[PDB]
Amino acid sequence: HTTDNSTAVQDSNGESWNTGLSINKGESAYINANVR
Amino acid sequence: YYNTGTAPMYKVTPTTNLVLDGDTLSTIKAQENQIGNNLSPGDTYPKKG
Repeated sequence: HTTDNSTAVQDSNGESWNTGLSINKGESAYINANVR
Repeated sequence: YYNTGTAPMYKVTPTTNLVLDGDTLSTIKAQENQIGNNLSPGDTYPKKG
């Protein structure tokens, strides 16, 4: 008869960075014209 | 708005350019909100003060 007891304490902290870029293929830009 | 002529102007609706470096960002004609009813010679809209 063998008995073993274990107690485990874990502290895990982290952080993250995210970057995004969304485009529209139907209207990708607006144009402005200077005229006389 | 300011007036330097000899006659008054009624329903003043100016058109203005907006230029940053050499690019005209937009040209706006005044709407009902920005129209001055009276502008006597030598006066200013909105009035002084």
